[PDB]
Amino acid sequence: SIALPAHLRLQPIYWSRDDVAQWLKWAENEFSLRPIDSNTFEMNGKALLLLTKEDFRYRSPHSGDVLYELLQHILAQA
Repeated sequence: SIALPAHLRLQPIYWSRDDVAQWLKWAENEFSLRPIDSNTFEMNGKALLLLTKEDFRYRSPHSGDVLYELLQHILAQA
């Protein structure tokens, strides 16, 4: 199964700008994604939630849609 590390176990809506950077750092190792600059999503979880799939793909051509589905999958948790 796909379980978030203990430090990020809260609903994304509550992630701070630094939780976002920490989720990107984790996803990259966990999922073997391309290197993704940490200052790529300079925003918090609330703002992260407004972005479309197209937007994620804009910020990251390679990882883009994977980071999006991971987030959707996380939202469907609880």
